Amino acid sequence: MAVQISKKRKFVADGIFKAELNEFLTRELAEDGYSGVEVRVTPTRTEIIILATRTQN
Amino acid sequence: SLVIPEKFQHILRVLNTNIDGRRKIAFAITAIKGVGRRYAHVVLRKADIDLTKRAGELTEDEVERVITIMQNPRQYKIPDWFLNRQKDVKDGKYSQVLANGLDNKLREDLERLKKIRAHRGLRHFWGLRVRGQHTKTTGRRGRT
Amino acid sequence: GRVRTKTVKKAARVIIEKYYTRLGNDFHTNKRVCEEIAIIPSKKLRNKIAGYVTHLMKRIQRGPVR
Amino acid sequence: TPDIKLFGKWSTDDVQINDISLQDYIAVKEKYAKYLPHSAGRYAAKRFRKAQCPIVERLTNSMMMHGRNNGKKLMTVRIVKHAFEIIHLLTGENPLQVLVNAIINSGPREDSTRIRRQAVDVSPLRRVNQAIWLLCTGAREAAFRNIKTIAECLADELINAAKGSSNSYAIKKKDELERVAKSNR
Amino acid sequence: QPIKLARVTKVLGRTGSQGQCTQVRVEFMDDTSRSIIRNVKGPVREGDVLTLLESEREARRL
Amino acid sequence: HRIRITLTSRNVKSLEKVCADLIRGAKEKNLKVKGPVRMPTKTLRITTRKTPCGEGSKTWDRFQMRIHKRLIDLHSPSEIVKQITSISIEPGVEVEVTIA
Amino acid sequence: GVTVKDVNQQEFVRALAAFLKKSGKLKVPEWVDTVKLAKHKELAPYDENWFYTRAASTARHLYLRGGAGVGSMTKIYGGRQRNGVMPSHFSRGSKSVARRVLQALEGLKMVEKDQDGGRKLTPQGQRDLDRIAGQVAAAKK
Amino acid sequence: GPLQSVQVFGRKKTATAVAHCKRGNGLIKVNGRPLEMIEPRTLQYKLLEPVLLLGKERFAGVDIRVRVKGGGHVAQIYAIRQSISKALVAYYQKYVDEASKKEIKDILIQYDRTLLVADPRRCESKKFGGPGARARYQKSYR
Amino acid sequence: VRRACYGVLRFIMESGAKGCEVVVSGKLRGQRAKSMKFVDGLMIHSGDPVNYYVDTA
Amino acid sequence: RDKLNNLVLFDKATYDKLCKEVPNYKLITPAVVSERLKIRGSLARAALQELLSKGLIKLVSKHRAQVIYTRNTKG
RNA sequence: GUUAAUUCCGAUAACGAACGAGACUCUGGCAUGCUAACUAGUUACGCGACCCCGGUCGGCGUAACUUCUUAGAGGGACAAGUGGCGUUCAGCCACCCGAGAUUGAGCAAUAACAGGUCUGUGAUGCCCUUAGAUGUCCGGGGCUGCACGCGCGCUACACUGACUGGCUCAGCGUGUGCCUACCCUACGCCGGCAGGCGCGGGUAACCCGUUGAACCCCAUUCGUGAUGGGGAUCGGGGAUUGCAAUUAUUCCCCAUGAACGAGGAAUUCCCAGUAAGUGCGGGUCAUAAGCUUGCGUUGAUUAAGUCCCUGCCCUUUGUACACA
Ligand SMILES: [Mg+2]
Ligand SMILES: [Mg+2]
Ligand SMILES: [Mg+2]
Ligand SMILES: [Mg+2]
Ligand SMILES: [Mg+2]
Ligand SMILES: [Mg+2]
Ligand SMILES: [Mg+2]
Ligand SMILES: [Mg+2]
Ligand SMILES: [Mg+2]
Ligand SMILES: [Mg+2]
Ligand SMILES: [Mg+2]
Ligand SMILES: [Mg+2]
Repeated sequence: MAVQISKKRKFVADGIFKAELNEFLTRELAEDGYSGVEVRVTPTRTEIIILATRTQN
Repeated sequence: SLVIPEKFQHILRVLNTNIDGRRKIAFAITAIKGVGRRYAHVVLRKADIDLTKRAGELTEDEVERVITIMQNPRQYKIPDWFLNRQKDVKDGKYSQVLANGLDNKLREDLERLKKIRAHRGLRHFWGLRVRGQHTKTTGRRGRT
Repeated sequence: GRVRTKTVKKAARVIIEKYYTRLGNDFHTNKRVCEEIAIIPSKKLRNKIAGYVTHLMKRIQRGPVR
Repeated sequence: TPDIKLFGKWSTDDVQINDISLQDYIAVKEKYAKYLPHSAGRYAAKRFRKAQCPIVERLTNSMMMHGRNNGKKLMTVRIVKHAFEIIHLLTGENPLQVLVNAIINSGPREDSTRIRRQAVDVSPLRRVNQAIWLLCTGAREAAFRNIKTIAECLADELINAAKGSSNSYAIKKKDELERVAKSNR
Repeated sequence: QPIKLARVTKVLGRTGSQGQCTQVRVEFMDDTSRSIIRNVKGPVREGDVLTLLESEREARRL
Repeated sequence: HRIRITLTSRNVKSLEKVCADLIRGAKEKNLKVKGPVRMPTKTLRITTRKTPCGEGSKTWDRFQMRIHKRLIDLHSPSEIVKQITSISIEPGVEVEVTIA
Repeated sequence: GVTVKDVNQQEFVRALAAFLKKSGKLKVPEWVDTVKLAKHKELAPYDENWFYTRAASTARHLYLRGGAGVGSMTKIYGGRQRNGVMPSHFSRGSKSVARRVLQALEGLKMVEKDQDGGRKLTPQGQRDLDRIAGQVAAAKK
Repeated sequence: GPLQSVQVFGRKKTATAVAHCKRGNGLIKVNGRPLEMIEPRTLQYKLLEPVLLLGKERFAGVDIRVRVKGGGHVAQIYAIRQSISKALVAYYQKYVDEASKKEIKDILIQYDRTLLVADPRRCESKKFGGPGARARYQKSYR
Repeated sequence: VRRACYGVLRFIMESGAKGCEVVVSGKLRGQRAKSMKFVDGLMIHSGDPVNYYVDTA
Repeated sequence: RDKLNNLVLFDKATYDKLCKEVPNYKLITPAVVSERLKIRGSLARAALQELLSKGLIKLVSKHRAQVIYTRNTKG
């Protein structure tokens, strides 16, 4: 990364990412039986697992 | 070398203000307005004087040398950052202002501000704190 | 201030009533006896159970315990 | 190798404690004999482990009060060293012996306590405590706002207390505590 | 009047309104058969000795 | 050949599982490795007032966030360490590779 | 044969001050008598020949550990500033006296500007300090 | 011949001091300088209790170089006081007869216990609502 | 309110749990704010197992 | 209330008073000499280091805070 | 009876249970045994410097090792052992062995207060006002105003000191930003200081940094005098951040030098690395700590107790109390 952010700020950055993601998803999916998320960052890609009840909805 | 000499002046008379010659010289010059401990020390270090003596122990040619130095600072290599009336408003000259001239020039700056009707001059005319402090809870008994 | 609670005393009486033939007289032996023989989740109450077992077995070799 | 000398100069032998009441609650003899009056500490854990502390260390502790100099033990070691030195050249004997005499003359024999007040004797350990404390406050109140330095005030307060001269602050308060004790008896 | 010093033989309990003087009972060191119960101020052990200024009065037991 | 991979996580047990996994991977692929170095746990300290308003007895939370950081260094070509670290990471551990 | 750390430092520095004075090559400035030695000092330095004493002291620190600069000298000669009714803090010394004293100690060859920045004590200054350390240890023996 | 080097640490409040003793002559010096000029110089007898209690007889064949880091002045002086002692103790139990170490450990312990085993004391944490460890800020009533 | 709460109660500890409690605080049965409390089963409250035995929302 | 009036250089009576009796005290400090001869402590320190250099009173221990002197031996 | 404990032994019209205490988690302490380290070091070795074979070096480079440092798994202490006390139970006291024979915190129940927060919110019910903004934005002021009363604090009232030199030691941490444009700074020049100008290191066990911190220690001067204590107030000058400092933002330099001589009744906090003194980090922050949160450093007096005051818990009894 061209600015090379410090990791003391990187862990609180992806923590705050996961927190904003959790609230945005739990308010979009309050009807739809949201339960949680789990991110995971591969090289070049991020597979991010939304975990809910009514997955058809 | 410890006996009291004859001609030991217990008091001196320098710029219409007393000098207690029982004290040491650098802290005995301090007794007149306009000179503090540091300016006293630098003035009688420019006047090459042994400091182990006291102000009543040294001689009158030396005291007139010292009063010429502290009345004429820049003509004896006193720095321009040292004086207390640096770049004054009326005649634009770096001077050390001393005992009887000190409170008169204080009165001049004070009545000058009261004359041009400044905020700080009005606060001096009202007898308050002028450097911007709070007056809600501190400094009562001087103002009743 | 060293009073053993009900979860120490009850469990130690259970270990003694089922395993008297392997338990002994010294703390440092029947400590690891108790560690092999029960799933005791921490060293602190593991040691407290084993110490209470030692005190009870000095009592048993004195006489019958209620 | 025996013969440990206090500050390397003062022998802990040749110290006779005349009074049998304060034998074990004083500490000047050979097991308690140290070089400096500075110790690592660990005396305030149990109740009476205060009493196994050497009294030179205890005086060096108790001179350290009234705000401006809390926790200046090294300075107090300096004060005690100069104090013992001028005690020796001013009186002419072992300053540890004049210290033990100052304690045994300055510790009050009975005190007053509200059970009005009843008069009750003191334990010997409180006798040692309040002796050392009265000596230290005598030195402090003598030296405050004064030319006479405090390693002199401690010294002449100790030798006045060991004479029992009633010119010592500690002996004055000790006798007045005992007279109010025998009045409130 | 004589100044007599006496040895604490056992400690009975603490008395006083603020709980500030331990009530012991002592043995006199010259007459070892005579024992007197008294209130002693401060930290007291068993087997230490007290400089009785007044050896006649006696505190009553709590 | 002298490469350095670095492993960093808030959580310690998955981190030392991943670190032991990479060490035993280098062991079974039979190349030399200097052991895991433990450079110190950086603690992130926040202390805030517990009350959203102002009043109350002045109590304070003490939030910590510990960060563990480990290093592994290898003497190996780049293709081998790509083949190793591509697999078997728990998503709490962040892995980074510096070649030279 | 002894070295600097083998002898007491408090008379080592006054011996080295007397050495540099009797040398008399040290290139003092002329604002010496008018300068306050820090922002946290309150008066002039009491000893009038203080510049040689400070040159001795900073040469001793340069012997003990090299790579010190003007900032390292202000940190090593910092002290309390009592701010009046505001609490006392720590403050650095004066930059210019440290700068001029390092320039004096490389004016006459005792220190030199080592890369990695900062001065380190040259072998001439090192043999000078060890000769006077032998001098001080002999004068105390 | 063989390098008989023992390196023993000693602890006070935070100051750790580790001493390195070899076989040589009786060279005791700390951080590149001997014992008798280490401030505070009022506390030189704390540096000198091992050598004065044991003489230079026990230290004749040993040289000790102590390196010190941490704490404050008398914490360092207490760590050196411990570490020189534990250095000669470990040197004796490794290279001479163990009854000599029994002698030297008994002589040092029955003088003081703080010179072979460490103080477990450290500065404990300030809690909120106080200026220090357990003192609290001043209550303000009416 | 109480039928919804008791339905959630019986459903979650038939779906398998050592206990639960459901707290509905607010305005109900008038205008003054009450709080209903629905507790059964095992329910630890203190210590470190609150971080990994108690699912809260 | 009270004010100590210490004189700052020697008059002749205090000077020969010091030259006679002060090398016969047991404990000579500046604080003792200041309250026995009614002089300043600074003048006392200067006079006592003068008497030391003349070789009449004996330094016993030197320190920043306190200097302490005796008289000579009797034998 | 016993415990810090509704903690247990045990009694028993109650039996079996749940919460709270405990258990726990982090921290402090102990490992010359394990795992390992060019972003930590030690010891040796070889050069190099210095002094009269040796000594010093945070000078240079590398052959072993992990004691110091880092940090993981383990381990370790349980009232285990001994002597007394006690239903000989629960347990208490003392002592050996010993790094420890109570380190400190976090979490913490049922029931509640009309305690605080709508000025934390895009959490919010209801009501407000129908261009002439209570939206929002800009310019200025105010949130700082001072006859007075109070609370939290800093500095002090000096010699156990101040001033001036000199000497010699830490640990918490933090550091270049999404918008966000403002970072920590070594080193070299100029200036007395505040600072200014250059080139550099650092997204950090790397650079600041071996964090050369204060108090402390040593050596000077002072000399009981509102004094070289105190530094309030106030004049003038110079710098720095800012779009802008007047109501002095902050820092520096000089001069000015008030009360204050240990504090009335009353009252706050505390018992071992504790009180206290002493500085250093974080937050606030463009500028910035008299606060607060953390951290070390120097480090005691006294106490191992009691219900007398202030309150709390349990039992019994009394009540005309029940917004008690
Ligand atoms: Mg005094
Ligand atoms: Mg300094
Ligand atoms: Mg529970
Ligand atoms: Mg708990
Ligand atoms: Mg309300
Ligand atoms: Mg309306
Ligand atoms: Mg306001
Ligand atoms: Mg002043
Ligand atoms: Mg003044
Ligand atoms: Mg109260
Ligand atoms: Mg605030
Ligand atoms: Mg009735």
